[PDB]
Amino acid sequence: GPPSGKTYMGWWGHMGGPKQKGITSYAVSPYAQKPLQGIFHNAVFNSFRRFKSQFLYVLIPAGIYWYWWKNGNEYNEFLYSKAGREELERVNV
Amino acid sequence: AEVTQLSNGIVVATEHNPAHTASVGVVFGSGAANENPYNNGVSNLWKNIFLSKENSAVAAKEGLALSSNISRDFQSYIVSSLPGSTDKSLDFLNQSFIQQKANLLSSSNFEATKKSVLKQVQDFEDNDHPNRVLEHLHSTAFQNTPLSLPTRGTLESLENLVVADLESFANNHFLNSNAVVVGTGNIKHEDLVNSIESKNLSLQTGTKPVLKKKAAFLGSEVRLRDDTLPKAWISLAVEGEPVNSPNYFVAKLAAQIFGSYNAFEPASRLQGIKLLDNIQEYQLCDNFNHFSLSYKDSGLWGFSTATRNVTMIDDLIHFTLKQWNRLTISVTDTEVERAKSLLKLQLGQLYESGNPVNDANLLGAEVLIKGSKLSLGEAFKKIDAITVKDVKAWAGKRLWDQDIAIAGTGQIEGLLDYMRIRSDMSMMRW
Repeated sequence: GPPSGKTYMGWWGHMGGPKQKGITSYAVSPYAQKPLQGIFHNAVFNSFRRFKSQFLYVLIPAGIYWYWWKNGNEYNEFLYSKAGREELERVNV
Repeated sequence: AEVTQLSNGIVVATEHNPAHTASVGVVFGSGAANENPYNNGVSNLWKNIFLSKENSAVAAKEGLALSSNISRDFQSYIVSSLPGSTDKSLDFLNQSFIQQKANLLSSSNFEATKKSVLKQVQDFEDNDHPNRVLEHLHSTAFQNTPLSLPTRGTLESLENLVVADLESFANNHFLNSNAVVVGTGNIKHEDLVNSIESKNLSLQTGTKPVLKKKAAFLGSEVRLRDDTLPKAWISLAVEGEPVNSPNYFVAKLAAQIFGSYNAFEPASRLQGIKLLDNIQEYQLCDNFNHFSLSYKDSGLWGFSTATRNVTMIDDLIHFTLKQWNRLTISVTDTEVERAKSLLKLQLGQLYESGNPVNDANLLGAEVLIKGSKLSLGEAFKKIDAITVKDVKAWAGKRLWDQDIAIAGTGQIEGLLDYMRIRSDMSMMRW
């Protein structure tokens, strides 16, 4: 096979990153670990805090939008009822 | 054969075989495994004062040679001499372990000794990668347990150590009950036992050393990745068998099956090892060696290796582990036979060496645990007994689908995750 263009990701042994030195990682076999606890006592009061920060970024836009819809939605309802058959005939055509 | 052992006030053991010189030395049943994270490297620190220039000249004039050894399970201080000067030795051993237990530790010598091992250990961690990786293999395989302490001791706990620590250790460990004086070379048994019983006394008799907590294995890994290194050294093992174990030899024979290999030495590539077919097609590594490290509490069975083929490490491990799988399901008869012949061979060259300082370290360590040395002839009897069936049972307990310890340094980006390697410990079945 022929060569190919230079990508920004190789493969095991030459992944294309910076030379690493001084970093030492340690890990233990999943077999020597407690039969999957974590949640409740350690990672139960840690969760949801990961949507306490973000919450305002979603909520406000969702707020602004739900209000806008609900609001103009009520105006439709009014316009197409006796109470607004006059307002309607005005703002229609 | 020989090997004789007698008590007194202390316990003595000798093995004489008329050769050249003869060495006598005190071997203590405590070592690296009896240290703490913060006092670690104290024994390696004693080893260097005993071998200090100050003490070395005192024995050199007298015509003696000093040899010290620091291990996990034990410690040893040995003095070599001519066959006749067998008394010149004991008068030095005793002078340094009784009279000079106030000298030597004198500043100007301790500071000189300490600055020298602090460099000695700094050289080791910067250069001797294979042994460093192995040291870390113990470090993680037995982490937070006695066996996890590196013999040379850490570089930090070392520079915090002062004379007091040396003394405290000596007073707590160098004791009558936790010691064995040995004599190998050509010196007779009755010559030593009496020369020792000449000057009576005890020196801290009736005193026992502080005990601890039994060493244990843990499936884990430590990856000291260094991309600036030209190779990738890696060691990998499982929980082995401790000395004085039913399978002490069965386990040692299994390692001999896969043995050792040097890709550059023509004869090595011709060996009768099935694995060598898989590893030579794309030259997966420069070398590798299988071992069966045994100790008092536990052990490590696995292999070490160095490789320049950094992009195919995953296959080195793959093939190597697929072979280990064979010991549980398909190890052939001739594979076992070949192992015996080669086990006996390398086992013999170990015991039958032309250097008593080796023989001493072998006699001491054994009698310091089982209280007697197993005759080489007795070993061969056990080795030849071992059947294919034996190897499989051992592999079924020790090797098949068991946790593992991994350690590596250099370009190890290609060494896949723990779980990937761990998986290869077995094979699919119906």
